[PDB]
Amino acid sequence: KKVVLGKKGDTVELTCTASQKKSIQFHWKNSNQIKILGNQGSFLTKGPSKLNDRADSRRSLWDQGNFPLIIKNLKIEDSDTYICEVEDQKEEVQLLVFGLTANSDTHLLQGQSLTLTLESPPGSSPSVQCRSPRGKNIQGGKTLSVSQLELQDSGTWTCTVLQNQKKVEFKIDIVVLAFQKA
Amino acid sequence: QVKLQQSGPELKKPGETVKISCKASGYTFTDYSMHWVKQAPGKGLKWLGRINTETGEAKYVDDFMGHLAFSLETSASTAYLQINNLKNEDTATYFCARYDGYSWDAMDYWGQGTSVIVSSAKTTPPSVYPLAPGSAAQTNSMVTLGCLVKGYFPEPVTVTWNSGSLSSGVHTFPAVLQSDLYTLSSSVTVPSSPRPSETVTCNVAHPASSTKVDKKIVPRDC
Amino acid sequence: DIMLTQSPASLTVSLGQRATMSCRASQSVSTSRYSYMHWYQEKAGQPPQLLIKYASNLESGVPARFSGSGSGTDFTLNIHPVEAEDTATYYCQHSWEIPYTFGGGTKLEIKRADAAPTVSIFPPSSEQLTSGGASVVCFLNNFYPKDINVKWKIDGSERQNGVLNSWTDQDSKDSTYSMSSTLTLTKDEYERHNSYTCEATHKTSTSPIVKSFNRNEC
Repeated sequence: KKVVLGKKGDTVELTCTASQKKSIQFHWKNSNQIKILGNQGSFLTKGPSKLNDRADSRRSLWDQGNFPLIIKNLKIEDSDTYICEVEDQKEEVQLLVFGLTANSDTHLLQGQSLTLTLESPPGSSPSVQCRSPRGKNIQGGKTLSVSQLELQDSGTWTCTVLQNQKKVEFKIDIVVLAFQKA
Repeated sequence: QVKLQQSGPELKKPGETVKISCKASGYTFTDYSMHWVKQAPGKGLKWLGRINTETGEAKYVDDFMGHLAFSLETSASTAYLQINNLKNEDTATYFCARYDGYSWDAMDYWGQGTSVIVSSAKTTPPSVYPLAPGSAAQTNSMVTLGCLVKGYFPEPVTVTWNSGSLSSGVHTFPAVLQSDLYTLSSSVTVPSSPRPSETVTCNVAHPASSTKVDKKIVPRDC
Repeated sequence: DIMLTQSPASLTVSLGQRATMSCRASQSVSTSRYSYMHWYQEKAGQPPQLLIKYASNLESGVPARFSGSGSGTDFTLNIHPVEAEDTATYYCQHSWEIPYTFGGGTKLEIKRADAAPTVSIFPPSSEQLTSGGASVVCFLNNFYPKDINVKWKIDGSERQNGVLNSWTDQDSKDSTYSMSSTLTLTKDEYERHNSYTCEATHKTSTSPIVKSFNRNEC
């Protein structure tokens, strides 16, 4: 149904709103019937979920019918279809967690090849496209490559990932040096 | 207190199909994933696959396509495991089990264990031979009697003495397969007083052929 | 891929002593708060049973002498003091990421003082002789260590063919082992000879324990 995107090692808020603006009974679980967290009595409980530590909600917003799921330090394999269950509601949200790295270590050289790689989760259709500090645009799949680097490229690169109609945007600093051999 | 109840043991020839069932009674079937585990003879455990009791979706790690097909019947809280192209490797003990997704229990409830036996050999009932001292010295005081259960198929065979009244000093040795036929033996050590004076009978059962034999041990000495 | 490697493969320990079994994971199966590891006990020909859940929590009923520990990639169980009923194979399982794989297992045996086998020999039954078969059975009961050798002698001559041997697993009460040796002949072969002998010899023993019967003696 609803589809949220998120960056690696980042934070995201999955929303789940039921009617009767009040602290009623609820819980979150993933696609594999594993309780992420829920309210037992009035107190927040955390389940056997792999996310046990990095998962939390927001208590004050419970009296407003809101029951948000909050996940910090997002890893990629956290990508999944999360299910919130309230009263007789089944509100589903698919989280997809992308990441972006420069597989060329760092400190590159005029003429060398640069490659940005998109760490995507299993079973995704990402369409990336970036923008150098000049204006030129490159686009591709998991692998976007710059054949041969310039000095004008030394700066901050912006990159747009598009999943479905939603999108996330990374920025990644790259430095380029010059060299000669006489 | 929940409990998982599986199907009885199975005997199938190579290349046949078998469908073992597992029924959960005690909790809400659709609120817990169900996992299957295989344990081949003399080997350790090995995880097989989990099936989502809500969606029907299952993920497994079987070699070759097909061969392993998990299914459901939510209408009767029962999960199934079907093995299509049987082999001598498939001969094993199969367990289903629940995994507590709600709380900090784990594989908290398991199944009885189904025993799939794949072989071309036909079902054969055993011969029950009593083992009595020929004419050896009475020795200390504890005379040793026995029972030889020869030439049956398939497993298992169980041996008791005096309908289980004689449990001490009893040694029932594991069966050994020789040319598509098993051979098993059992011994009992009792004092020289309770025999020949009292009754000593071995009860052997081979449920595959519905055999029941109660053999009384009587002395030889010509 | 998450491989669990148990060490040792087999463990021998005397009553009252400490048994230590390790389980190493190829990758971490824990998250600061908890560790997703489990221990099972599977005695001879029994189904496995959950002992420790989530690395350190004793299952209900399980005696206090059992304990589990560890985090990340390294995990340990302890059994102290070891008891007779602890003779079994013990496995380890992670619930980190499907597949929830198992370790290779570790077989625990108890070391007791050595014992001499209660030897007993049996001529073929009259029932079996009627059917044309003739099996001579010899039992070696309640000995230790398991290292034992059995020898058959038909009329003072060593016979190797047609002998099939089987042993029970370590007993849970007295911690001894046992052995069945069955010499199968045809009735014709059987009655062509007179003296039948079963000899038990250890590596850790000088005295051969012998049992015999004469066929003509009836």
